[PDB]
Amino acid sequence: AITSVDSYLLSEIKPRLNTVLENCYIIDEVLKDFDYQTRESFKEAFCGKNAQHEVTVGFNFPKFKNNYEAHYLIQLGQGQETKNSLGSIQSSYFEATGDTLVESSTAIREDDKLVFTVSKPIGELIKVEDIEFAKYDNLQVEGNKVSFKYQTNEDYENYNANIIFTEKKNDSKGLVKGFTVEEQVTVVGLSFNVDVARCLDAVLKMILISMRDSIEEQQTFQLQNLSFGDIAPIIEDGDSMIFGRPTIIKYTSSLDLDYTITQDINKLTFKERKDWK
Amino acid sequence: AIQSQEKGTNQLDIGILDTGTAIGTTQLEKRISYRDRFTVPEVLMPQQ
Repeated sequence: AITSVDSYLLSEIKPRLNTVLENCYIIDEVLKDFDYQTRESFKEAFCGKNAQHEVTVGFNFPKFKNNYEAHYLIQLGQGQETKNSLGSIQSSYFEATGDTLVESSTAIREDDKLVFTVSKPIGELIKVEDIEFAKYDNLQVEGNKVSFKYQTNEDYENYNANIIFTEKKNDSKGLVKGFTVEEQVTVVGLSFNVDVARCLDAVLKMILISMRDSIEEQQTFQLQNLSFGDIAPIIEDGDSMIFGRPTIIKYTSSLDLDYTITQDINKLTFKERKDWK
Repeated sequence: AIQSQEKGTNQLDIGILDTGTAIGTTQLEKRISYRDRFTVPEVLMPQQ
């Protein structure tokens, strides 16, 4: 697909940041190496459900004033294409496949089959969690349902699973044409308190490590690489300075389009014609 | 007594900020010290 690393990072960082900040012992583990008073002050101010201060995330160049006490500024950077395929053919498909998804589901009995229902039509099934079927189990997929023979499996009549699968758009042939790009995004934790900037740096590094395992950047946005700048005053001529430490996140990812092929051939036919010269 | 009360708007990638500056003349026999703070309760400023 076409991709937007900045919007991915914003969408991914915001919930993760919230879920760490609402959970005190996580911060208590992340900041174990800092000075005791720095740790306790940060945990008192920003952390837990009762926290009176709050962190914020957003892109650069807003028209309004931000929460300069603690704010992650996201800032789309450079990139370059790095590796190309022969013919620019990144892949080919017989059935137009969408995004990868993971969904929780439960088995149910139906007509002496077990079935799992999924919210969308299954274009491909990658894994039913914790199950490997035998041929006897007569595994079949149909529409948005996975179906599974009941006879030997009655104990599992309410078994709970996670389905990893991917959508289908439509039944069509084509070529995925495109290339790989290596692209940079900068993130900086602004604070007018230097110890807050240092803690926001630690929290961001933890978040990015945790992010490396996510499906989003396992399937796309691969090879996350981190670089770190000096701590410096971002703005120097207010009633106080504003500090931050930049980090650069670099990703390798595919830019591509679905070139559908309308041509289809369904029968050869043969004829002999005679040359009398 | 206060003069030259400038707002000093700045527009930045981080957002807007005010860096305005003014000149003040004190009363007699006072030793004002660095980062001492003044407020002017009569004067109200608009913000968004």
